Amino acid sequence: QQGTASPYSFYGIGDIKFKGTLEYRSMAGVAVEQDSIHLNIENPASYASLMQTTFTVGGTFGTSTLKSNTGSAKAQRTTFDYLAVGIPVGKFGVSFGLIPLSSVGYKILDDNTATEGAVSSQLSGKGGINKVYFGVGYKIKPHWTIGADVQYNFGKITTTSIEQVTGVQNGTSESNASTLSGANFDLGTMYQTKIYKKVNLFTSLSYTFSSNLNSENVREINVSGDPDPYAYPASTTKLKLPSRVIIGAGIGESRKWLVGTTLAFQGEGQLTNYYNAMDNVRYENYAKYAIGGYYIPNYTSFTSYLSRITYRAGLKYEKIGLIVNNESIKDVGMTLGAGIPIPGYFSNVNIGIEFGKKGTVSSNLVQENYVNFSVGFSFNDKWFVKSKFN
Amino acid sequence: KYYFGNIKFLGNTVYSDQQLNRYLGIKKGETYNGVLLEKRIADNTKPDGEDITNLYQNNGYLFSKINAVEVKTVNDTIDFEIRITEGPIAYFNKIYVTGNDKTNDHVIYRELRTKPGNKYSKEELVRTIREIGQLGFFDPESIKPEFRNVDPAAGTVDIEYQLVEKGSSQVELQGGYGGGGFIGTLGLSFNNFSARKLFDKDAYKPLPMGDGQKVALRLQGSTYFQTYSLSFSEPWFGGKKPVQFSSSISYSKQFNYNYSSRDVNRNQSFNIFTVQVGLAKRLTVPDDYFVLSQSVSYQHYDLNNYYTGLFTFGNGASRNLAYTIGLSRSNKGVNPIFPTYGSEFSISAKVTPPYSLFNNINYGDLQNQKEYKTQYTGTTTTTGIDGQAINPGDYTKTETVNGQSGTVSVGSDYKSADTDVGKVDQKKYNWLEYYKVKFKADWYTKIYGKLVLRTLTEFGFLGAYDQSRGVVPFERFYLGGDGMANYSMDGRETIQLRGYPNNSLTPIIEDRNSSRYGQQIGATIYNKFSMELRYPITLKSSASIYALTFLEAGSSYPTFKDYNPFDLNRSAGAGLRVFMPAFGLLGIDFGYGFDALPGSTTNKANGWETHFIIGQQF
Amino acid sequence: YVDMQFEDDRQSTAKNTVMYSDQTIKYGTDFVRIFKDVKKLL
Amino acid sequence: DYKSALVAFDNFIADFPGTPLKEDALFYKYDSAYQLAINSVPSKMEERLHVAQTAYANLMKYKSDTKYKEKADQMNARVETDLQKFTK
Ligand SMILES: CCCCCCCCCCCCCC(=O)O[C@H](CCCCCCCCCCC)CC(=O)O[C@@H]1[C@@H](NC(=O)C[C@@H](CCCCCCCCCCC)OC(=O)CCCCCCCCCCC)[C@H](OC[C@H]2O[C@H](OP(=O)(O)O)[C@H](NC(=O)C[C@H](O)CCCCCCCCCCC)[C@@H](OC(=O)C[C@H](O)CCCCCCCCCCC)[C@@H]2O)O[C@H](CO[C@]2(C(=O)O)C[C@@H](O[C@]3(C(=O)O)C[C@@H](O)[C@@H](O)[C@@H]([C@H](O)CO)O3)[C@@H](O[C@H]3O[C@H]([C@@H](O)CO)[C@@H](OP(=O)(O)O)[C@H](O[C@H]4O[C@H]([C@@H](O)CO[C@H]5O[C@H]([C@@H](O)CO)[C@@H](O)[C@H](O)[C@@H]5O)[C@@H](OP(=O)(O)O)[C@H](O)[C@@H]4O)[C@@H]3O)[C@@H]([C@H](O)CO)O2)[C@H]1OP(=O)(O)O
Ligand SMILES: CCCCCCCCCCCCCCCCCCCC(=O)O[C@H](COC(=O)CCCCCCCCCCCCCC)COP(=O)(O)OCCN
Ligand SMILES: CCCCCCCCCCCCCCCCCCCC(=O)O[C@H](COC(=O)CCCCCCCCCCCCCC)COP(=O)(O)OCCN
Ligand SMILES: *[C@@H](O)[C@@H](COC(=O)CCCCCCCCCCCCCCCCC)OC(=O)CCCCCCCCCCCCCCCCC
Repeated sequence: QQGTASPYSFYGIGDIKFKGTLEYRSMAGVAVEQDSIHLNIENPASYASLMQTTFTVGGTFGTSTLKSNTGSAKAQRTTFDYLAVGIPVGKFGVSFGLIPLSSVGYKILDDNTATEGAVSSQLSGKGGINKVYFGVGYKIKPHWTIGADVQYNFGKITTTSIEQVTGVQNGTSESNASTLSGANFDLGTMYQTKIYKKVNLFTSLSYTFSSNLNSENVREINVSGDPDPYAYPASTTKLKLPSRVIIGAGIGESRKWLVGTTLAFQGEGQLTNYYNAMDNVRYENYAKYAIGGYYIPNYTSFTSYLSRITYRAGLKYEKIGLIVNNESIKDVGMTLGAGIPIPGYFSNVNIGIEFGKKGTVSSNLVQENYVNFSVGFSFNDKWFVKSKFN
Repeated sequence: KYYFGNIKFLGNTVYSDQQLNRYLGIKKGETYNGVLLEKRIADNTKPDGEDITNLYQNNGYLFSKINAVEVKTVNDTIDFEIRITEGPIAYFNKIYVTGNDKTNDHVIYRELRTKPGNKYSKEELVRTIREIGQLGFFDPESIKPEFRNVDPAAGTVDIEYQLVEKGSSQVELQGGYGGGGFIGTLGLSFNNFSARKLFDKDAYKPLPMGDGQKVALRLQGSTYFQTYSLSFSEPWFGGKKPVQFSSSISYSKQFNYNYSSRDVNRNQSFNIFTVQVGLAKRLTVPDDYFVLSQSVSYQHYDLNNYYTGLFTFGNGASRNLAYTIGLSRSNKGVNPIFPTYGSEFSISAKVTPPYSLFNNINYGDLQNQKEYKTQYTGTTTTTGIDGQAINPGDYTKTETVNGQSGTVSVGSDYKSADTDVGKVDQKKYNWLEYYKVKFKADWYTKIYGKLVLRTLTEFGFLGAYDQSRGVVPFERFYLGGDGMANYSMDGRETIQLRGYPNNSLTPIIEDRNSSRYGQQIGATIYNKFSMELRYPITLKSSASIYALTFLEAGSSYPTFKDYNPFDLNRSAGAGLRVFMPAFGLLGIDFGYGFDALPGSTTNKANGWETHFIIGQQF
Repeated sequence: YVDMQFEDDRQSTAKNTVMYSDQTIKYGTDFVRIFKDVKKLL
Repeated sequence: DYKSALVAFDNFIADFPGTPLKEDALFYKYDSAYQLAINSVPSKMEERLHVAQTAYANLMKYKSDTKYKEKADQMNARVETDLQKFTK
C-alpha cells in the first residue's frame, strides 16, 4: 500500500509526493494563470479567482525500474493523490483539502541463503507525512489576488529491518516508528496584465514559512520465539521544514495558448532523524526549474471535439537537495497531458503521463526511471444562487 | 423492406426543425420501424419519456398533439411529415380536491405541486399524484386528476383531485439483508394523528385524527439486536414551512456479535434506553438546497456480563447526553435510485458536554488511589493462592503459584495492590464525553450517453476532550464487507468496502498477551474514497436495473497518532443492482481485494469476494 | 405514478440526518405490498 | 406561495360576492402582493409594486375604517418608498 518504491525515500522525510493537481502537474507545476475552474493548491491567492464550487480528486499509477551497478529491478505503485474543495464567497475564496506531503517506501531483500551461517536482511519502509490545508484568497483588484493558508502536517514513518541467519530459524526484527506533527503558513499573490493585443502577462509569487516538526520515536527489537521485546527509551527529536519561494511568469492568450516558467527555491531545513543519520549522505537546498504551458486549438468549436481539449506539456529539472556519496541527486522529467471537458458542464477529466530519471548509477548509487500515468477529476457547480419571486 | 427518408416537421413554431430532428433521432436510410417512430413521438408506456410530446406538454402546451403522416412511398423509401398541433398555452386557474372525508384540506393542499397561476406541466401533475400517494391516506389506484372548465380561448384549466380515503392506520412489514445478516421490522403506524385533540376524549376513534402528524410503534430485530420504539413526527412544524419535528423513545437489547464468524453469545448483552428529539428545516440561505438538522438525545446503557474488547465494566452503566447538528446540501436528480446529475455534501458534528473541565477529577491518577485498588470485601478470613490468610478488608494482588493463578493478600499496602480496571473504566465512562465529526461528498455526472460517473468520499472522526479520560468505547467505526445501515442504537457504524470480508479491516487488539488478542476493538477514524461507472439497463417505475463498476480504497485507524489518510486498502470489481417497489433494492457485487487483511503474516492479496444486500445499507 | 421515485423538493418535509435509527428499512422488501399484489393477482 | 394566493383570492372575491369575509380577503390579497413585490426579481418589481397599490386602494374603498388600517398604512409606506427607485 506504499506510495513509493525508491530507496532514497529512507533519507529525510521521504519522497515529495504532491507536486500539484493533474491540470498543473501536467505543466511541470507552472500555475501562472488565474484559472476559474481549477484549484491551484500551491498558491493560496488562486482561491479568489474561482467562479464555481470545485471538487477535485486524483490518483496515479507509477511504474519505475531501479538500476544500480549490480542489477536492475521493476517496481509499480498505485496511490491516491489528492482531495480538495474550493468555494467562491463573494470577492473571497475558501479552499480546504488533504494532500500527501511525502511518502516513505522501499522493499529491499538481501538474500544470503543457500550458505549456512549467512545473515539475510529484509529492509522495508512505509508511511509518510500528510497535510491538511485551509486557505482564503481575496481579490484586491479584478486581476490582482492575494491569499494565505494554514497547513497542519501529520504522519508516521515506520522502518523495519528483519535479519535471519541461514541456520537458525528464529530471526530478529528491529522496527523504528516516528510520529511527526507540525503546522506551517503560506502566502501568495497573483498579478495578470495585458502586454500586447489579446496577449497577457501572468505573474505569481508564493512563499512558505519555515515550520518545526515534532517527532516521537519508538525503537523496539523483537526476536522470533521470545515473548518479551527489548524496547529502547522513548525519544523526541525536532525537525525543521525549510521555507519555499515559488516565482512564476508566463505569456499567453486566455483559452488559446500559454507558455510559462517557474522557479522554486527552498531554505535551510533539518530532515535528519535518529534512524536516517548517515555520514555519506548530506543535504543541500532544493531548487526546481520548470517550463510548461498549454494549447487549446479552438475552445468554442462545434465541428470537432478534439479542438476543445486542453493539451498540456512541460519540462522539469529538480535538485532534490540530498548529496549521497558526494553526488547531488537530481530529477529530470517531461510531462504531457490533456483536459477533456464534459459536455454541458465546466467539469473535466484530466489525463497525464510523466516520465523521467532520478538519481544516477555512478558512485554506487541507484538510478530510477519512471513512467507515471495519472487521472484527475475536476467537478464544477454553481452554488449560493438565490431564488427570487418570493 | 422499407427505408426511412425525408422526415419533415410542420406546425413547429415554438421549436425549430433542427431541435426536433435531434429529439427524434431518425436518419435517412434506416429501416422502417413503425413502433420506433411512435415511441419517439409519444412514449405512452412511461410518463417521463424523452419524446416530442413531453417536450410540448411540459411547457404549458396542454392541447399539443403530434401525429405522423406518410406522404410518399417510392423506391421502397417512405417519407413522413410529422404534424405538430402546438395550441395555446394554458395556466392553472382553480385547484380543488374532493373525496377527503377524514383528512383536512390544509394537509392535502400543502402537498400539491400544481400551483394556481402557473403554466400547465405534465411533470407537476405526475409529481402531485406521487406526493398525494406518499401520504398513505388515499387509494394509490384512484388518485385521478380531472380537468374541469377547460378554456382554450382564455388559456386556463381547472384541476380537480378525486381522492378515495382508505384509512390512515397502516401496518409495516419490511425486511432487509445487510452486514451479512437478515434484518426485519414490524410496526403499526397512524399517519394522520393530531396532538391538538389529544386531551379531547370526544374524538378518539382509532386515535385523534386531523393534522398530518405521524405516530408509529415499530419493532426491529436482527441476529444480535432487538429494538422497540415509539416515534412521533410532525411533517410541518409551525404550519408555515415544511419543518420536521420528531421525537422517539426506544429500548434495545444488543447481544455480543462476532461479525467475522457470524456467531452471537447470548450470555453477553447490554440494554440501551434512548430518548431523542430533532428539528430539521430546509434553509433559504445561502440557497434552497441546504438543509439543517439538529438533534438532542439522552441514552442509558446497562451492561449485563458484557466483558469483550475494551469493555472491562461488564456489569456497569453509562449515560450519554449529546447534541448533534448537521448541514447538508443536495441537488441530485432526478431519480433517487439512479441519479444522473447533482451532488450531495453533508457535514455533521455530535458533541457532548465537557464534564472533564468542570469536575475536578484526575483521570490519570485514578489507578494510584485506594478506592481503585482490588480489595477483599468479604467478612470471613480466607486463604489465598499462596496459602496465606486474607483477612476481611485487606488489599489483594494477583500471583501465579505453580500452574494455577490466584489472588494473594498484600495487607494494608494498597500501593502494591492490583488496580481495579473495572472501577477505573466505570468512573472514566460513567458519563460519555466525546465528539464525532462526519463528512461525506457524493458527485454524479454523465460521461457519455447514459453512462454516469459517481465519486464518493467519506470521512469519520471520533475523539475525546481529555486524553487522560480516553476515547469512549461506543460510537466506533467498523470497515469492510457489504456494510449495514445505522440500525444499532449504540452509535456503531458499519462502512462498506467491497473486496474484503465484513469487519475485516477494523483494527484489532495487538497486545498478544492481553488475553483478548485478535479482538476487534473498533476504529476512531475512517476515510473511504470510491469511484463508480453506472449504466442503466431499465429505469421504469416497475423495475429499475443498472450495472456498475467500482474502484474503492479505504482504511480505519485506532487513534489520531496512527492516522495515515493515504495508506488505504484498494479494491475493484463490478456489480448489478435491481430495484422493485414491492421487493425493495436488491444488489449483488463482486469485488477483488488488492491488499492483505490486517494481522496477516503473508503480504498476499485478499482475493475475490461476493457481497449481497437488500435495501439501502449505507 | 405513485411508484415513481423523486428527490426531495422545496415543498417536501426535511429529513433529519443527525438522529438515530427510526426502526425502518429504506428501500427494503415490503411484505404488505407483496400481499396486496398477490390479492390483485387472484 | 404568494403568487398562487393572489389568483386564489381573486376568484374568491368573485365567486362569493357579498360575504362577511370580503374584508379579510382584501387585506390578505394586499399582503400577498406586498410580500411578492418586496422580494421579487428586479426586472418585474415595478409590475408587482403597482398591483400592491391597487389592492390597497380596493381595501380602503371597501371599508375606510378597516381593522387592518394600522398595518396596511405601514405596508403602503414601503411600496411608495421603493417605487421612488423606479421613478424614471
Ligand atoms: C480547528 C478545527 C477544530 C480542531 C480543534 C483542534 C485544534 C485546537 C488545539 C488542539 C491541541 C490541544 C492539545 C492539548 O493540549 O489537549 C488535548 C485535548 C484537545 C481537545 C481538542 C478538542 C477538539 C474539539 C473538536 C470539536 C469539533 C466540533 C489533549 C492533550 O493534552 O494531549 C497532548 C498531546 N496532544 C494530543 O493528544 C492532540 C492530538 C489531536 C487531538 C485533536 C484532533 C482534532 C482533529 C479533529 C478535527 C477534524 C475536523 C474535520 O494529536 C493527535 O492525536 C495527532 C494529530 C491529529 C491529526 C489530525 C488530522 C486531521 C485530519 C483532518 C482531515 C480532514 C501532546 O502531543 C504534543 C503535541 O500536542 C498537540 O499535537 P499532537 O498530539 O503531536 O498531534 C499539539 N497541538 C495541536 O494543535 C495538534 C492538533 O491535533 C492540531 C489540530 C489539527 C486540526 C485539523 C483540522 C482539520 C479540519 C479543517 C479542514 C480545513 C502539538 O503542537 C504542535 O506542534 C502542532 C502545532 O504547532 C500546534 C498548532 C496546530 C493548530 C492547527 C491549526 C488548524 C489548521 C487546520 C487546517 C490546516 C504538540 O506537539 O502530548 C501531550 C503530552 O504531554 C504530557 C502530558 O500529558 O502532561 C506532558 C509532557 O511534558 C512536556 C512539557 O511539560 O512541556 C511536553 C513537551 O512540551 C516537551 O517539552 C516534553 C519534554 O520532551 C519532556 O522530556 O515535556 C510529557 O510529560 C512530562 O512532563 C513533565 C514536565 O515537568 C516535563 O519535565 C514531567 O514532570 P516532572 O518530571 O515532575 O517535571 C513528566 O514526568 C513526570 O511524570 C511521569 C509519570 O510519573 C506520570 O505518569 C503519567 O502521567 C503523565 C501526565 O502528564 C498525563 O496527564 C503522562 O504524560 C506520563 O507519560 C505518565 O504516563 C514520569 O515520566 P517518565 O520519566 O517515567 O517517562 C516522571 O518520572 C515524572 O514523575 C513528563 O516527563 C508527556 C509525556 O512524555 C507523555 O507520556 O506528557 C498531551 O498533553 P499536553 O502536555 O497537555 O499537550
Ligand atoms: C463548514 C461548516 C460551517 C458553515 C458556516 C455557514 C455560514 C452561513 C453563511 C450564511 C450566508 C451569509 C449571510 C448573507 C447571505 C446573503 C448573500 C450575501 C453574502 C455574500 O456576499 O455571499 C454570497 C454567497 O455566499 C454566501 O452567502 C456565504 C457562503 C457561506 C459559506 C458556504 C459554505 C458553507 C459550508 C458548506 C460547505 C461544506 C459542504 C457541506 C454542506 C454571494 O453573493 P453575490 O453573488 O451577490 O456576491 C457578493 C458580491 N456582491
Ligand atoms: C460546531 C459544532 C458544535 C457547536 C454547536 C454549533 C451550534 C450552531 C448554532 C445552532 C443552529 C441554529 C442557528 C442557525 C439556523 C438559524 C437560521 C434560520 C433559518 C433560515 O432561514 O436561515 C437563514 C440563515 O440560516 C443560517 O443560519 C445559515 C447557517 C446555518 C448553519 C450554521 C451552523 C453550523 C453548520 C455546521 C455544522 C457541522 C459542523 C462541523 C464541524 C436565516 O433566515 P431568518 O430566519 O433570519 O429568515 C430570513 C430568511 N428566511
Ligand atoms: C496482478 O496480480 C494484478 C491483479 O490480478 C488480479 O487478480 C486481477 C484483479 C481484478 C481485476 C478487476 C476485476 C473487475 C473488473 C473491473 C475493474 C474496475 C474498472 C473500473 C473503471 C471505472 C471506475 C469505476 O494486478 C493488476 O491488475 C494491477 C491493477 C493496476 C491498476 C492501475 C490503474 C488504476 C487507476 C489509477 C488511478 C487510481 C484510481 C482513481 C482515479 C480517480 C482519482 C481519485
